Amino acid sequence: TYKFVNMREPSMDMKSVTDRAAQTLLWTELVRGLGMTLSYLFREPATINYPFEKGPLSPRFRGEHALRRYPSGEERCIACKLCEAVCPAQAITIEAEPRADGSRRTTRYDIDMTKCIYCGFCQEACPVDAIVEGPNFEFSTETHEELLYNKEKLLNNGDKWEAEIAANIQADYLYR
Amino acid sequence: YIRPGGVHQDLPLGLLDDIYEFSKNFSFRIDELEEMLTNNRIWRNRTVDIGVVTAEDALNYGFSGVMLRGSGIQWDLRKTQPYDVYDQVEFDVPIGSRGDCYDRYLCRVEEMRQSLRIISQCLNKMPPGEIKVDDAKVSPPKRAEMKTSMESLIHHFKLYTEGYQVPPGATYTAIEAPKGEFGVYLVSDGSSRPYRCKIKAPGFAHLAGLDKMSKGHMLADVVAIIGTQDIVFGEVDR
Amino acid sequence: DTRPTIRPRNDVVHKQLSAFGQYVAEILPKYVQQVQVSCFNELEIFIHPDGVIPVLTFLRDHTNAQFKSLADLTAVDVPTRQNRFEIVYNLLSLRFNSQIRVKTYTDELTPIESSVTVYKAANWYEREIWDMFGVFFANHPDLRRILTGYGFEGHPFRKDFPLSGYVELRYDDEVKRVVAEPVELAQEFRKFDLNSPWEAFPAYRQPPE
Amino acid sequence: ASATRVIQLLRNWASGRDLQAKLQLRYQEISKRTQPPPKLPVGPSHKLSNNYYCT
Amino acid sequence: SKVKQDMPPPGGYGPIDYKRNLPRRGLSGYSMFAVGIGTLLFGYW
Amino acid sequence: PTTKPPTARKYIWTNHKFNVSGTPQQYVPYSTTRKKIQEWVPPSTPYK
Amino acid sequence: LHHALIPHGKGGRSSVSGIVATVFGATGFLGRYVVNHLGRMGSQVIVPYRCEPYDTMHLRPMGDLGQIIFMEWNGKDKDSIRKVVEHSNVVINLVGREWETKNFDFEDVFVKIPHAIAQVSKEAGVEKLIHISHLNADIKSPSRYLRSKAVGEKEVRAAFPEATIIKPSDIFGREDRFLNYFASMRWFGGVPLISLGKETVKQPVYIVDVSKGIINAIKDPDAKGKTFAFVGPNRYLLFDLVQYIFAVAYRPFLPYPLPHFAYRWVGRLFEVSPFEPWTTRDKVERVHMSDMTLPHLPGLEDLGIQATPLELKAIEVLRRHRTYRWLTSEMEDVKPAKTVNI
Amino acid sequence: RKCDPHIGLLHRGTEKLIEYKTYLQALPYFDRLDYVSMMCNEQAYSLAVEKLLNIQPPPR
Amino acid sequence: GSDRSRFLEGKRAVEDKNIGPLVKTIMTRCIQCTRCIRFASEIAGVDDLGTTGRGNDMQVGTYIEKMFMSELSGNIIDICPVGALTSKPYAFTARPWETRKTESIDVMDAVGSNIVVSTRTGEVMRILPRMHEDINEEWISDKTR
Amino acid sequence: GVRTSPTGEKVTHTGQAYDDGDYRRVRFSDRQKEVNENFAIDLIAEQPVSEVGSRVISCDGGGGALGHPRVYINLDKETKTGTCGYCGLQFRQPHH
Amino acid sequence: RGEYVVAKLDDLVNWARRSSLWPMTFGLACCAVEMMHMAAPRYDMDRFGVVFRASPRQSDVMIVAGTLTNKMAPALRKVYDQMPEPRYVVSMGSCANGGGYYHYSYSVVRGCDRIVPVDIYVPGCPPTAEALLYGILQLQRKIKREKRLRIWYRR
Amino acid sequence: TQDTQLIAVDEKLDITTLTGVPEEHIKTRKVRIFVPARNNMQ
Amino acid sequence: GTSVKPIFSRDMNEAKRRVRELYRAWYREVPNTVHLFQLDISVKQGRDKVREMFMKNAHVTDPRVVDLLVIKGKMELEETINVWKQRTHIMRFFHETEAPRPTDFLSKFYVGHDP
Ligand SMILES: NC(=O)C1=CN([C@@H]2O[C@H](COP(=O)(O)OP(=O)(O)OC[C@H]3O[C@@H](n4cnc5c(N)ncnc54)[C@H](OP(=O)(O)O)[C@@H]3O)[C@@H](O)[C@H]2O)C=CC1
Ligand code: SF4
Ligand code: SF4
Ligand code: SF4
Ligand code: SF4
Ligand code: SF4
Ligand SMILES: [K+]
Ligand SMILES: [Zn+2]
Repeated sequence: TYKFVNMREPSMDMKSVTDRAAQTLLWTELVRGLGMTLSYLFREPATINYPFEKGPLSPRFRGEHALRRYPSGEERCIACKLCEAVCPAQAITIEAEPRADGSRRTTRYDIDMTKCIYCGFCQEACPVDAIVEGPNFEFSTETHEELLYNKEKLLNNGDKWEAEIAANIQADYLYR
Repeated sequence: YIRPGGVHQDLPLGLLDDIYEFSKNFSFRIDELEEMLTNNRIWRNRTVDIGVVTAEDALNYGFSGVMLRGSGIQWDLRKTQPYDVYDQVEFDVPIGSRGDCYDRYLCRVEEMRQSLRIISQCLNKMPPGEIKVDDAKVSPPKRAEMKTSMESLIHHFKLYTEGYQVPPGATYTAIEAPKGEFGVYLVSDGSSRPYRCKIKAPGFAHLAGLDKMSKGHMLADVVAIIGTQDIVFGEVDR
Repeated sequence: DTRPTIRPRNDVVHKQLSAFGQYVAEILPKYVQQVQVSCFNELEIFIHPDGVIPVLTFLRDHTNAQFKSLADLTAVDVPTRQNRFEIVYNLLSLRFNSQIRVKTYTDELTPIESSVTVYKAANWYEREIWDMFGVFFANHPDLRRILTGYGFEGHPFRKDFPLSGYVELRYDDEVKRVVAEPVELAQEFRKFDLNSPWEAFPAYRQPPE
Repeated sequence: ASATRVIQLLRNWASGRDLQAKLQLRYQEISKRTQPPPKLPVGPSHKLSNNYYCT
Repeated sequence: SKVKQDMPPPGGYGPIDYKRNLPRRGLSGYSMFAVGIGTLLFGYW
Repeated sequence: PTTKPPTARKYIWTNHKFNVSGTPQQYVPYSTTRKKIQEWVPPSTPYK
Repeated sequence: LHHALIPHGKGGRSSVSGIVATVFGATGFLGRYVVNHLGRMGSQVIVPYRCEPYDTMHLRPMGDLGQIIFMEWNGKDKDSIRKVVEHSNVVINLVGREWETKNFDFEDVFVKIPHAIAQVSKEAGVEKLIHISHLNADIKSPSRYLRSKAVGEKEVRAAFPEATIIKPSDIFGREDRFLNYFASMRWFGGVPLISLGKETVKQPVYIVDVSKGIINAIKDPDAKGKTFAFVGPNRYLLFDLVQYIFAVAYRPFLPYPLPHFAYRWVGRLFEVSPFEPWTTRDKVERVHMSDMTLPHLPGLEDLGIQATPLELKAIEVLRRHRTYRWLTSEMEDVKPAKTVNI
Repeated sequence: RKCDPHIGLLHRGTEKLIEYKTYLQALPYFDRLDYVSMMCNEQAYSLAVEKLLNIQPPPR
Repeated sequence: GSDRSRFLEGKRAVEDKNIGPLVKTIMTRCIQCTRCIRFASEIAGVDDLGTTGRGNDMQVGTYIEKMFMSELSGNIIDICPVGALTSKPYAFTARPWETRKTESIDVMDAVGSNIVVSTRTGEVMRILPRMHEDINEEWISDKTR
Repeated sequence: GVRTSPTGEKVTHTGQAYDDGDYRRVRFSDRQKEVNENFAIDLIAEQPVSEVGSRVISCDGGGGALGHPRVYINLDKETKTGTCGYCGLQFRQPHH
Repeated sequence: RGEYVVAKLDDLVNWARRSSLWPMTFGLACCAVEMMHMAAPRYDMDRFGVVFRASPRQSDVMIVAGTLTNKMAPALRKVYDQMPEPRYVVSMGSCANGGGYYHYSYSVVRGCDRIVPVDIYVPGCPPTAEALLYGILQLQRKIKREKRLRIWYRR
Repeated sequence: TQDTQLIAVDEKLDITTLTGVPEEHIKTRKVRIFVPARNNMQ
Repeated sequence: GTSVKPIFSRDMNEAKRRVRELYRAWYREVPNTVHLFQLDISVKQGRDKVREMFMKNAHVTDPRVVDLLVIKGKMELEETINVWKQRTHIMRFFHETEAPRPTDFLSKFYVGHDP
C-alpha cells in the first residue's frame, strides 16, 4: 500500500487560474503563515519555572548512584562484583577484604561518574539491591575530581536519598 | 530498553492512556507544522527542484529509506521484509514523485502521519503476556525468582557476568530506520562476546552522494541538500 | 505453538536460496569456490579475490539476480589465517526481495579491484576498509583516510592494534598548541577473561586435529 | 497557567481550526502518577511438568 | 489475584485521526481582486 | 510527605545539604584502601 | 623518599614524578611554564594564588586529575604560607612585580615575602627551595628592583642555607614584557633609546630554557646551596637588539635619542596610572643598565641544558605584532643583529 | 563544483569497542550511534542477536 | 541444565566444620562428590576426611574436630567443584573473571612445580597449580600456594 | 563511631587514614575528608540475636523481594550463633 | 569608602555578566540533542537571559556537548582561543567530562579538560535538559562570586 | 596458477613498517606463544 | 608460495624509482608548507625531517611493501598540500613536548624496569 504524495495537477479553468494569480499577487499562503503565528502568540506558553517548577519524572529515573543499607543498618553490598562485571564502561572498581566481624564487604567501591553511562545495568545486576541510581540529577560540580565518587561519598548518598530511593523501588519492584 | 529477547521490563501502569492522549492531538500539531511550509512560496522555492536524484542513480549510490521512496522507488523494509509484528499493522508508504528536496520533506511529513495509524493499531491490539523470552539462558530471570530459586540465581549470575554464548555464525539484519536501512553485520565465534560488529550506516551512503546532488546548485542550497539528507553525525562517524 | 520461544524456521526460503546458490555456482565456476545457506536463511558466496569485479557485475546486471544495492562493504580481521583480512559484500535485490553475501580473502600486501565501477556506493566504503584495516584497493579514485585523524599511524580495527591506541592528545601550553604524547591511562582497561571452559554448542564441535 | 472567549475566538480564527478541543498542554487527562501495584503474568514455560529445557 | 498489567480499555481506544486537516478559507479569486480594486477607486475619489 | 511521610530509619540524614561544590565542603576523592607493600623496617641497633 | 613519593611511570601525565612542588606566584610568566613542565612529568604542584580564580583557569589543564591543587594565600601572612607548604618536597619562589603597588613595593615583594617563604619552609621541613632573583641584582644600583633583589637573595640565603638561587638575565617569550615592551613602543611615536642605546649590553635568555633549568635543578642533587646564573648564548648590544625586534616585526624604526633625566621624567608620568603601568622609572633604569658577566657562578649549561638563541625563537613573540602585510613572512628573512663578543 | 565531506570528526571507536564487551554490554552503544533513533537502533541489534540465537521474543 | 526450578520446599542447612586456618569450609554448599575424601586417602595418605551419616543428612567432614594438615592440604580447594572448600587467605578478595593468569615456576622448593600466578591491578592474589604430568602433576605444596 | 587519627583526621570504616608524612593530604586542606559516620560494622552489632526453636532457619533480610536472596542457616552448634552472610543478622537455638 | 565603591561596581559588572551568557554551540553528539531541549519551550533557556549566539567572537561560554574526537581536537582549542575572554567552558555528559563510554578508545581524548580549562562539570549520559539548566545556573552563581575589582583594589 | 604479473618475493614478510607501531614496542617486547592451561579450580 | 602479484612495482628498481620523485614532491613544497602553515621551525629543519623520515624506512627490501609506504606518503603529501593537516598535525612529526628518552643502559636502570 503506497500513496502518491505529490501528484496534484491544478485545474486550468478561468476560476482556478485567477485564484492562483490572486494567491501570487495578493500573498495568501504567506498571510496564512502569518495568521497562524498570531494564533500561537495568544496561546499558553509551556515553559516551567525552573527551579521553582522541576520537570516531571518517573520512579524508574536513573540519576546519581548510591549504596543503600538494610533496615538493621548494615550495608547491602556483599561485594559480589556483579555491578563491576556488567558495567559497560568499566566505571566500577571494587576491592573486597574479610571484615573484622566476619561477613565481609567492600574496602574500595569507586564509581567513576565521568565514565559512567547511567545505563542502570548495575542496579539490575545487584542481587541485593545494594547499588541503585537515585532520583537526583543535580549533582553538577565545578571540578572534575569531585565527580569521581568513592565508597564514602556513595554511602553518604545512600544515607541522604534513602527516603526517596526506598519509595521508588517500593513502587517499581513488582515490574522488575 | 530494547534488548535481545524482548524488552527490559513491562510498561508502567497507565502509560498507554498517556500515549493515546498524546497521539490524539498530534494530528493537529502535524497540520501546524505543514501548513506554514507546504504551500509557502518561500519554502518550495528553497527546496523544489533542488537535490534532484534519479532512480537508478539513487539505487547504485547505496541510498536507502526515504531517498528511494522520495524518488519513485517503492521500497520499504517494513512491508517488503516485515520484522517483528510489522506484518500485522496496516499503513501506507509515501512514495515521492519529483525526487527533489520538497518531495522527500513531504514524504517525511507523511511518514509522520502514517506512524500515528501504526501507533493507533499498536495501542488497540497490545496483547497480554510476558515481555522477555521465557528462557533464563538468554534473558535474565525475574527478580522475584532470582532471590528464591537456585537455577534463577545461577543464571542471573552467569548472564550478568559472562553473558549468553551465541552460536558461531555471521548475520546481517536491517530495519527501516527513521532515516534509512540501519543494519548490523554481526559476526560471532561461539564465545560470549562479538567478534566483529559492522554497523550499516544509512547516512554513510547518503553522505557519499552529497557531491552528486550538490552538482550545480548554489552554495546556499548545500544546507537544503543536507537537510533532506538527514545525516546524524554519530552514525556516519560511528 | 510447541516452540513459543524458538524462532520459527522457513524451509521454502531455504530451498529457494539453495537453488539460487547452485545457479550462481554453475554460472561462474571460475571464482565461486564454495557456497552455503546459513540456518537463518542467509546465502553466502565465497569467491576468489580476482572475481571481485566479475561476480559483482553478474549479480548487479543479470535479469535473474538484479542485486542493485550494496548494503555495506566490510572486512573481518582473522590473524590466524594466511590472508587475515576477509572482505565481505552485502547486496540487496529489490526486484526479487532477497539479500546476498559475497566474501573474499586478502593478506596484508595485496590490492583488490575497487568495486567503485560496479557500485558507486562502494567508494566511501572502500576508504573505510583501507583506513580501518589497511587493505589497499587498486583503481580507486580517491583512496585516502576517511575516519582516523590526519597523520594517524596504523590501522585501528586490526586485531593486533591495541584498543587504547599508541598516542593520546593534550594541549601543551609551552608550544601553545595541541600535541601528541605516548598513551598513559589513568586506569588500565581491566581485561575480563569470561569464556567458560565448558563446551557451549555440540553442533559446532570442531573435529580434533 | 483556558483563556477568555474573546482570545479563544481570535486564537481559533487566526489558526483556522478549533484549538480548544485538542490542546498542546496536558491539564488533567493524564494518568495519575501514583498507580496501583501491577501483577505481571508469567511466560509459557512457567510449568511444573512437561517443561524440560531439552525441548 | 489475577494478572494485572497495562492494557487498553475493554472496548479499545477511540479513533486517532492522521489525515491532513488543512482548511479552505478566504474569498474566491475574483472577490479578492474586486475589493482590492474597489478600495483604489474609493481612495482615488 | 505531610499526608504520607517516608519510612524513618537511623542512617537517614536529619538535615539536607545542597550542592556543596565550590564551598570549602566539597568531596575530595581519595583512596579508601590501606597500603599493600610493607617496607622492611631497618634495625635501629648500631650493628657490629 | 616516602612510600608514596617513589617515582613511577614513564614521565607522562599519569606517571608519578615524586616531587611535590609549591610554585609561588605561579599565575604569571614563568609560573605558567614551570607548572607546565612540572605538569608533564606528573608532579603534584600546590599552586597558591591571591588573584581571581578565573585568572588561574589556564593553569588547570596542565596536570592529571588531583595533581594541580589551588590554594588561597596572602603575602603578609605566615599562616597562609605554612598552609600551602606544609606538605611539600620543593618550594619554588616566583613572586615579583616590575612596579610598586600601593599595598606592595619592591621592598615588600622582593625581600619581605621571600623572607617569609624561606623561613616558613625551613620550619615546615621542605627539602629544596628554589628562589629566583635578577642577574643584575646589586646593592648599589639605583633601580630599586635590582636593589631589593640583592637584599632578598642574601636574606633568603641566610634563612635557608641549601636554597638554590637562580639569577636569570632577562627572559623573553610569548608574554615577556621584554620583547613585547620594545615592540609596543611603536605607538609612542618613535623608539626613544637612551643615548641611542649604544652602550647597554644585554644577554636575553629564552623563557623555556629557564623553565627547564629550574626543573633540572630540582632533580639535580648538587643544586643544594648553589647560586646559578641563567643567561642566553649570545650577547646583544641594545641598539642592535632593538633593530632585530623591529626588523622581525617589520615595523618602522625611529631611533630617538633622549636624555636620561628626561626619560626618568616620562617614566614618572607613566607611573601615575592606577592600573598596570606601561613603564616606570625603575623599568627605564633596567633597560638602560647592562647585564654584567659573572663567569664564577655556574651557568645554565651546567644544568644539562642547551641555551636557545633569541634569533631562533624571535618570531614566536613578534609574529603577533606584525601587521597583515607581514603576518605570513618567514623566519629567516631577518638575519641576527650585531653580536658583541660574550 | 565538488563537495568533499570530511568526516571522522566524531570517530569514536564504537566498532572496535563492541568487540571487547559482551552482547548485553554492547547494547547501549547502539543507542549512542543515532541520537534520535533509539529503539530503532536497538531493535536492529536485538533482531541480529535473536537471529543468531534462533530465539524469538514474546508477542507482547 | 534447566533454566528454572520446580522445588517449592525448604532447603537443608549443615553446620560448618573447622579443618584448619587454610581451608574455608562452608559445608552447606557441598554436593558429596567425595573428591576431597578420595584425595585425602590417595594423594595425601592421611585418612581424616570421610562421610558420616546416611541419607540426605549425610555430611562429609572429620567427625571429631581435627585440622586436616598436610603439605598437599591446600589442593582439596582445587578438586572441590563447588565453594564448599575454598582458600581462607584469598577468601573473597577477587573474582575469577577479573584476574590475569600468568604462568611461572615455583621456587619455594627444588621440585620446580609449574604454577599459574594470578595478578590483578598489579597485585598477587592466587598461585594456582598448572599441569605438567611429570613435575607436579596437578598439585602444589601449601608452602607453594 | 569514628576514631580520629593521631595526625588529626577521621578514620574511615575501612581503616583508611593518611600517615603524618604522607604527601597525599594537601587535598583535604580547605576541604573536608568525606567519611560516613554510620559504621555498618558497629550498627549490625546492636541487632538482637533472634531465638527460634528450630534446627534451621530461613533469612531473606525482610521485605521478600526487597531483601537479599533467601538462605538457610544451620543453628546446630550451640557454642556460637548463626549469622546470615548477606545481612549479618544472627540467630540462636534457645538451649536447643 | 573606596572598597565599598569597588564592591558595588564589581557587583554591577558581575550582574551584567551572569545575566547574559551566550553559548557558542559545539554540538557534537547526543549530548547536543538534550541541550536543544533546554532551548525548547519546555525549559526555555532564553528566558534566563542566556540565548544561543554563533560567531564565537560574539559568545561568552562554551557548552561542550558530546564526545571530543582526537581528529577535531585542534578545532575545539581554536574556537576556544577566539572568544572575547570573560569566558567559561561547560562540559556536558560523561564523554565530554572524562571520556565516558569511549574513555578507552584509540581516538577519543579522555575528557575535554586536556584541551581547554573547564568550569562546572555537568554529569550525565546525556544529562537531562533540566540538569543542564542547573549547570548553567551554577555558572551564574560562580560569576556572582567573582571579586575581580576587589582583587584589583587590593593589589 | 595465476598469471597476474607474478614476481619472485622470496624475502620474508616484513609488514612491521606499515602497522604503525612505534620503535620501542617492536623490539623490546617478547611475545609468548602458548596454549593456556585449564583453570585448576574448574 | 614465493611469488605473489605486486602492487605497482615489479621489482626494487621501479619501487626505488617511485620513492625518488615522492622525495622530489616532498622537497619542493616544504618552504611552501612552512609559509602556508606559519611554521615556527625554519625551512632547513623541515627538509631533513623529510630526509630522516625517508631514511628510517631504508631496511625495507620488498617491492610490495615499498609501494605501500610510497602511496601512504603520497596521501601524507596530499593531506599537507590542501591544508588538511593543521599546525598541530605538522608539529606532530617534530616530537617536541616529550622529554628525550635516554639510550644508555645505566639511565634506563635508574628510571624504571623498561627493557
Ligand atoms: N626578566 C624578568 O622579568 C626576570 C624576572 N625574574 C623574576 O621572576 C619572578 C616572576 O616574574 P614574572 O613571572 O615575569 O612576573 P609577573 O608579574 O608576570 O608574575 C608575578 C607573579 O607573582 C605574583 N605576585 C607578585 N607580587 C605579589 C604580591 N605582592 N602578593 C602576591 N602575589 C604576588 C603574581 O600574582 P598576580 O598574577 O595575581 O599579580 C604572579 O603570580 C619575579 O620574582 C621576577 O623578578 C627573574 C629573572 C628575570
Ligand atoms: S549505570 Fe553507570 S555504574 Fe552502573 S553499570 Fe551502567 S555505566 Fe556502570
Ligand atoms: S552488585 Fe551490589 S552486592 Fe554486588 S558488588 Fe555491586 S554493589 Fe556489591
Ligand atoms: S570435595 Fe567438596 S563437594 Fe566434594 S565431598 Fe568434599 S567438600 Fe563436598
Ligand atoms: S558459585 Fe557454585 S559453589 Fe558457589 S554458591 Fe554458586 S553454585 Fe554454590
Ligand atoms: S556522555 Fe552519553 S549522551 Fe553524552 S555524548 Fe557521550 S555517549 Fe552521548
Ligand atoms: K573449589
Ligand atoms: Zn540475612
